[PDB]
Amino acid sequence: KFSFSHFLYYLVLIVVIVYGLYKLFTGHGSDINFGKFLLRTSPYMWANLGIALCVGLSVVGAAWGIFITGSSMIGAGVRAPRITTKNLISIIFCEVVAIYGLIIAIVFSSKLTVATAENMYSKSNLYTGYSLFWAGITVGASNLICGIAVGITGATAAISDAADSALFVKILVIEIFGSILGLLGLIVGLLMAGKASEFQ
Amino acid sequence: MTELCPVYAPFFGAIGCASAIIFTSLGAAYGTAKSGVGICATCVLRPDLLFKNIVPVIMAGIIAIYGLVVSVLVCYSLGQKQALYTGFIQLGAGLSVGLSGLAAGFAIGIVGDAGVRGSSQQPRLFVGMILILIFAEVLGLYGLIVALLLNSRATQDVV
Amino acid sequence: MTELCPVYAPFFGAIGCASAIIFTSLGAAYGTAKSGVGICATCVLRPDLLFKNIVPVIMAGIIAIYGLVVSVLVCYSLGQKQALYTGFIQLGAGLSVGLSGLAAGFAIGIVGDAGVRGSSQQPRLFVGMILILIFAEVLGLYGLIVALLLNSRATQDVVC
Amino acid sequence: MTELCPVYAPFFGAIGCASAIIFTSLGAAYGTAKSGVGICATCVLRPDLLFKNIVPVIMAGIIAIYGLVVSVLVCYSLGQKQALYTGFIQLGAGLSVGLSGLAAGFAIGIVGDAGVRGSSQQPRLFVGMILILIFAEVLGLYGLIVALLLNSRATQDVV
Amino acid sequence: MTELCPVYAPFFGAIGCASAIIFTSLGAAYGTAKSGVGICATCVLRPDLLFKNIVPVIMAGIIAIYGLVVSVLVCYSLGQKQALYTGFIQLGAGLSVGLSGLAAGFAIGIVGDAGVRGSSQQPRLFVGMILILIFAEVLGLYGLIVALLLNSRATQDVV
Amino acid sequence: MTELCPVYAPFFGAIGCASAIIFTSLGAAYGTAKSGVGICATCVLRPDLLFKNIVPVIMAGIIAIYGLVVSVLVCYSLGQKQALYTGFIQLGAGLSVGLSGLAAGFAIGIVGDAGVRGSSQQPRLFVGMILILIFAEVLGLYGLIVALLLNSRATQDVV
Amino acid sequence: DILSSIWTEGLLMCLIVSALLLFILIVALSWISNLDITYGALEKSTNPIKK
Amino acid sequence: YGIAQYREINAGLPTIVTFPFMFAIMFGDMGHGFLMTLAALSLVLNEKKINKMKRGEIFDMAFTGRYIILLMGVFSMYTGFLYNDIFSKTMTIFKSGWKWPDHWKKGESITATSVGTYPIGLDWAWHGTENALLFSNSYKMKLSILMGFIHMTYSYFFSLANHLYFNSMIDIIGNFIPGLLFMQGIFGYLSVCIVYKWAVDWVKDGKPAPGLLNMLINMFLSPGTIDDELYPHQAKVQVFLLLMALVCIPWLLLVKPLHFEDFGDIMIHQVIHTIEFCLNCVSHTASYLRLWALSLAHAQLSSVLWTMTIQIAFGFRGFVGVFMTVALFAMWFALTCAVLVLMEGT
Amino acid sequence: SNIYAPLYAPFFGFAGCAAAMVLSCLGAAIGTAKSGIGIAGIGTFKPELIMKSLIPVVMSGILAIYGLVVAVLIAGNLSPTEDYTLFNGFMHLSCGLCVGFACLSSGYAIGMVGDVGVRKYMHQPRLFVGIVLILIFSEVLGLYGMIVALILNTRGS
Amino acid sequence: EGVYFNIDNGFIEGVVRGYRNGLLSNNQYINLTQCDTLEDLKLQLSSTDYGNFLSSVSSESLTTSLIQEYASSKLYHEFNYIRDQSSGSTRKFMDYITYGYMIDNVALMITGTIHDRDKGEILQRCHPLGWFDTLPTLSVATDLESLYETVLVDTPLAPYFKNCFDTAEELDDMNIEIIRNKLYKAYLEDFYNFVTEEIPEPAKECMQTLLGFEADRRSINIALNSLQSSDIDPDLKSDLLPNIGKLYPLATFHLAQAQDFEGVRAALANVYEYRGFLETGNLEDHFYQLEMELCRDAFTQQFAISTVWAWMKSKEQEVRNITWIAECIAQNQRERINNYISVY
Repeated sequence: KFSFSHFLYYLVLIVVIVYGLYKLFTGHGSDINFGKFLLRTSPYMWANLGIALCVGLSVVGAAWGIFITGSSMIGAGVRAPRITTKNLISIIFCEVVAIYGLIIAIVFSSKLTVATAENMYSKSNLYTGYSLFWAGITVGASNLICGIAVGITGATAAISDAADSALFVKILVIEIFGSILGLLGLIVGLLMAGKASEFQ
Repeated sequence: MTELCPVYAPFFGAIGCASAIIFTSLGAAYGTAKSGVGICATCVLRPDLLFKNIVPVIMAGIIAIYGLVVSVLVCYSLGQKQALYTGFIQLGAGLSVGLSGLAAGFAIGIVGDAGVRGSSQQPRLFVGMILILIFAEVLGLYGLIVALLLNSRATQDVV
Repeated sequence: MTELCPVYAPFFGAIGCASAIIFTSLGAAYGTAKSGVGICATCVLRPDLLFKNIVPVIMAGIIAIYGLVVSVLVCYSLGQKQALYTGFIQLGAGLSVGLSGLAAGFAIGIVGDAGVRGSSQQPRLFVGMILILIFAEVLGLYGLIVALLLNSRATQDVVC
Repeated sequence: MTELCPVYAPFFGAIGCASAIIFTSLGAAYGTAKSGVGICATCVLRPDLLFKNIVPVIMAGIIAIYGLVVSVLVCYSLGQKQALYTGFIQLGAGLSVGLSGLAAGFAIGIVGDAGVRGSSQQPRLFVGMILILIFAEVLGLYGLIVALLLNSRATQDVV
Repeated sequence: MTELCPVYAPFFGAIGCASAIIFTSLGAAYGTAKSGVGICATCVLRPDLLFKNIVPVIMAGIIAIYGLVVSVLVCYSLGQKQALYTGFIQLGAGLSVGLSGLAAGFAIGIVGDAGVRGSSQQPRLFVGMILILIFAEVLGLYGLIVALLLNSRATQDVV
Repeated sequence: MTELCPVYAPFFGAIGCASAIIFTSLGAAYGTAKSGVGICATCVLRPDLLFKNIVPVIMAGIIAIYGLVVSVLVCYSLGQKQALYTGFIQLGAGLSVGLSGLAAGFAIGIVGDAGVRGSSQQPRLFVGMILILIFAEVLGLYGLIVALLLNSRATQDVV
Repeated sequence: DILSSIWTEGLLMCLIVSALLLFILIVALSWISNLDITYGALEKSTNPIKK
Repeated sequence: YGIAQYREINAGLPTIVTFPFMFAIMFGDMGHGFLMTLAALSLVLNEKKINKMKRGEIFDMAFTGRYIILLMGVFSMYTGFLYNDIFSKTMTIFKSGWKWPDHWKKGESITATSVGTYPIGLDWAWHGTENALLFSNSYKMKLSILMGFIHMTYSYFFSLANHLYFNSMIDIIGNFIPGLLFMQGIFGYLSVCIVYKWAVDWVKDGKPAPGLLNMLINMFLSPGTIDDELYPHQAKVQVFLLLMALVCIPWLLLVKPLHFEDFGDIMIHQVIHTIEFCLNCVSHTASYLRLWALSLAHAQLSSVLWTMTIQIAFGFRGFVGVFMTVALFAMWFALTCAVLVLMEGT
Repeated sequence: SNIYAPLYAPFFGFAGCAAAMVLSCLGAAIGTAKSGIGIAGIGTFKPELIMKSLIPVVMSGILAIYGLVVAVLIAGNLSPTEDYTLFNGFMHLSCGLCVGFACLSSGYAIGMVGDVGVRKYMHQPRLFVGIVLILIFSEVLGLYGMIVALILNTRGS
Repeated sequence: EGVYFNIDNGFIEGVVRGYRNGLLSNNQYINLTQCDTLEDLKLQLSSTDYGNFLSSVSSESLTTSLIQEYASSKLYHEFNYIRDQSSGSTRKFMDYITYGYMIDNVALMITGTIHDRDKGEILQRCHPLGWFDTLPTLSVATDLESLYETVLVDTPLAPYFKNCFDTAEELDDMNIEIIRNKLYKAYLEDFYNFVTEEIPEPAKECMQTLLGFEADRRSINIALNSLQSSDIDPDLKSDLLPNIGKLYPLATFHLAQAQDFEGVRAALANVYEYRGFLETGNLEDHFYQLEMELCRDAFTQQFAISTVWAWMKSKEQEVRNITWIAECIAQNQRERINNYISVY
């Protein structure tokens, strides 16, 4: 075939649509409605799923960035070992993202509070789970992009400074851009934390 | 059922422990399958690398224990009376740390496989490689904070 | 039946019992292929290292028996109306041991296939390379022991 | 009707035997298909190994025997009066024998071809090629022992 | 509302009309993508032949409105109080015409992109080229004819 | 509230306007990616046609603004509460413009880059390159008109 | 208020993501199995002025 | 595009009169045609000196078409005036009588009826609900069909016009006659039935009526059945119209040997052209509706631009909103000329 | 509260905000990486023109700001325990959708076009007068989405 | 693509770039201008990437064969190392790269019919990369065309072996050349198709551009050689000239039909590219210059597997330039200097 994976992906999506449409034809378009289950979900769902991602994405992105940077540094090290003293500052960029990614977990845990099965669907706790889940998503994605971008920039610097290593300052302003993403992702989440409540 | 008494909280703890333990295993295995073979392709003709630069093996093996420690930490706390507020953190706590270990081991293995050849062609460079390795390991180590937070939330309070 | 003792509780037992064995079997087969290919590659050309390199097959057999040592162990710990909590624990234990055996199977074959050539070129490096072999065995034993601890918990804590 | 003896409990056995036999069948087919070319190469090289290279196909036959025995046994273990637990156990036992059989078939095809292709050169190899052959064939033994243990042990106590 | 004029029957008109427009639009775009690049070679080669080369893309354009016309035509047959029978027939007609036009665009573009080359050395070769090409948009015309019939049946028969 | 106007009836109105804009943006980005690289390729050598070859870029941005203008026009025609049928038609209309926009975006770039290649040295292609472009963009408004027509029809039959 | 309790068991809030875990496992399995071995690194031809 | 053989009727003259009007009816706007004809007039006036100075490579060719531009533009104004659209705007004071009750509630669907018709019709009064759009679009597609059949029938006129000039009426006439009947007996009948709407009304005098446009399958699947109450002798002559087209095929497919001599390979060369002409009939029949489509698209785009510019300018602000309207028109003129005429007409 | 004001209305707005940030910063990262590729390609050979050809790379955070302004327009716009006009959350999602992909399209296009253009710019400076056009022209394409986001959001709010 | 192309191969590109950085640049050719005696060239070749192995074993008199073999020895080492460390797809791509050289090598195999040249001598005369360990094909009778079957069943080149029994077998002096040209065309087409279907798009273009330049250059050169001796059939020319030019596949057929200098001149003028005739005293030097300038485009793309190919070609042509300077100094020709490639 053209590709088994895409073939199966195409084959799967049709059946759910057919089931939903026939279910509507039997008079159940709203009877089986997403909002019903959303009301039937739990804030612990959102809390426990939106917390692991918050730090997992940040750490994975930092790992990818450092993955790139080390393999870039080795190339320039052979020809010129003194590339190291100049270039170590760059990797700091890929590391620093992880701490800002993980710190959000602590404020989340502060918002975390044992909640009983009563009032277990209201905004007292459902709102907080929603908000922290969204913030975790944003910070994780921001840290992924930050890490990958800084990794590729570090690789570029590695391949460049091998010849005419004195050009580091001429390019670090570009890596400033890649660094900005961590702050951009952190500030919005922190602002959210200034508006959301805690679990109840 | 209600948070007071469910029928599936221990199920969730067990599956979360399984997730973490399997995650750490493959996180190690990737870095091993890279670095071990990469070095063995070199030290055969580079006998001066028998034990002087086998650090990546240990660096990767370090991550193999977080799954075990979390699994045993949850092992003491089991039964069908665990709370649901403390019945679902099991999945997230385990998976976050596990995938952190996966990524850290991936990054560790790439540079570990690079370093053996870098030193063979130029044995003065790993001074930076091990530094980057230790910089990478803290990435996986990070998740243990939330790991312990949720472990205390669950094991200490089950309802 | 009930929440702690449903009629379907032993479904988990019937699952976990068959889980680990096949994980281990496939990991083993993978290791055997990966190593034996290189071993028989070198046997003809180097008829001096052909049979002094067969520790990986023994380690593969060890990981093969990893699943068996728990299969019947949990089989005889299962009943027609077991507790669903015991099923919870045992399914996780079985899958975990299976996957650990799989990881060991992946690692061992590749490391042995590399080391066999590393030695056929430089026999001085034989002991040095085979020393690292045990890392995969330790990794396999990690999940093995933790899952055995959980199995002991299941067989000790019963809510039937 | 009652879960202690539903009509769809034997439905499990209706497919478990088929799966157990089919897995071994396909593993054997692949192994023989692979090894055919290698045996052809060694024989055309020198028609003195052809009669001396027949082990893998017979081993495939024994692999199929592993599924045959369990299928025949469960053929009489089926019945409309059989518990849903007795249904679960049917697949729980029939799956593993077949899966291990196909794994063994793959491994034996690989190694047997890789050896027979080289058999014509050094007869010294032939004393060692049976080694991994048996070491892999014991996989089917491991599978079958547990499969039949479960079969006999849980086919009773239907409840 | 009722099975004759429910709340979902208007959805057919809400969507069924937007089908042929898109299929014909994509068919024409693909036809252009194929044939138009052809001129880029012969123009530099021989700018002489610049007019005879453009016919196929304009044939694709002719097809491109077969769907728009039917869409606007049925645009009035729809409403919040129509019948689901009308929606069914309208959707069928729109799909038929649009996909037929897409197929025509496929065939015409994939032949014109090579006829451009063929006529380059032979300026009079287009005689048979047109003979072949006309069939594609003729097929599009048969694709659109039955839409008129069904819509006529869709503008007087309700419930 | 009104049975014919559920809570998500305004949801369909809101969502059926943020779609064509995205499709137009993606199509324009793809077209300009195809074009500008070749433009600067033919500009580095023979820095003469640079200003000349910028026609398709602006012309593609013209299509790009189609979705923006249509979306902003339709959004004003909405409100807090609107018919579920009105939502149906708004959703159905908010897509066709962008779909035809992508249809264009493909061919426009795929032919424009080749035209740029031909014209980089054959200046006679001034009548040539825009010849296919004009035909490409005429379809860029086919869905545009029906979007506003259905918006007007949506201004009536509200509940 | 919950979805069809017949087609979906009572514990329909819990039997969902198990397939997602297996999907992640298999996609990781493909990439780990994608790696090479470099046979030629340790077995290759030779000549007096060659590797 | 090509040439033709000796002493044959060339089609140079027909293009001059034909093409410009079909282009004109594409948009048919007084402003558009007016501006473009003004540009062409400036071109033809200044060419007394500009003919020698060079222009852009394509700009030179553009200069080379003043006659063509003026010829298309005159028809553009003609058809636009025929349609009363200054950017789809009406100025008609030719009120001829339509039911407009003086008492209307703001929002009530105040309808009308034909209480008097302007002989040209199509006046401002047709600017109302979408019923106007449906009426106009159906009328325009009918007109396109009519003009297309007229043009095709005219084109077939000259087919034999050369053979008489050659005295080659040996086998060609036997080809002209069958295809002549095949096209006429069908499409001319269609056209006469179409104008039958103007012939008789079934609601002014109570009678059963066919669909606004569909009376077709009654001929083909059903033998000699009208089933729509169009005209009595149709029930008898429908079968005739259907049937005299059958013998055309056997008549056409075998005529070469009679003119002895005979080859056997070119003998069958007839059939390809026979089927080609057969399919040409229907293909060109359906072709002409593009004109309808393009006219409609131009009308809609012009109307929407006019709305979203002029009505926005109608917003009340005179202190600095005067500058707002100034900028609005500054943009609108540039758009509605360049991006609304150039590519469209081209 | 009312069925028109359910217990998950802020869900829509906050999902839209999250999408806005993630997508805007994705586009920014892709664009800046693409620009850095060309910067690396051009550095070693002629390590002097890089200063005067920073036009693409400075566009890194522009799309990020595009997203952040829309986000802060409704960031924390809802109380920690409140239900509001659900259509308001619907449009909050809709504008986030409208703005979250034009930025990606622009970022990809500008990154790749500028990377190639600067890579080849080594030889001549004549394409300078033209390069900036396409970059600003994609920037205005992103402006389309960002402004329509505000236009819709203020409507019905 | 792009970053997705970098999931596990982040080091192969790094090592390839490190090797490429060792190529002699323009500031190194400044010494080539000062290089007018063998002593100066030796002193320079004790200070470069080719340093202290073109002179450690060789004497002051730098002979072409020793210098080139020493220079290419390390290139063989590096290529073999890369291929060993290359992924499976990249391993196959390197195998196809070496297939051109070993098509030339099997051409040498078959060509030997009047001298029965030793296998060792032949592999000495071609790249050792185009020699696995042996080839039991000379055991069969080595006629003009009597081993194509034996080599086809011995070497894996059944695809790259265009049938030589169809038109390349005439028991003629053309055989030892037409078989070479036809097999070269077949291998060029096979490699072109491979790079079209694999070797992703940046690397694709980085392949096809140089592949087409090389194929057209071979077409022109073999056409000249045919015109510089007994001519051939236009169909035979097409069999020799790579039918697909990969930059222009239409003017190659024009050259094939052309059997005169003016016909080939016309077929070359319409190419809208370099004009080999009318402006080249040593067409090979201009072709090499243009080829290296074109392969520099491979390095212009940071994300492409073409880096190794361009690097090997650049190193080989640089060794060619060093040998050319050495020899023109031997002949005391200072005018033939500056023929060295100046792109890197």
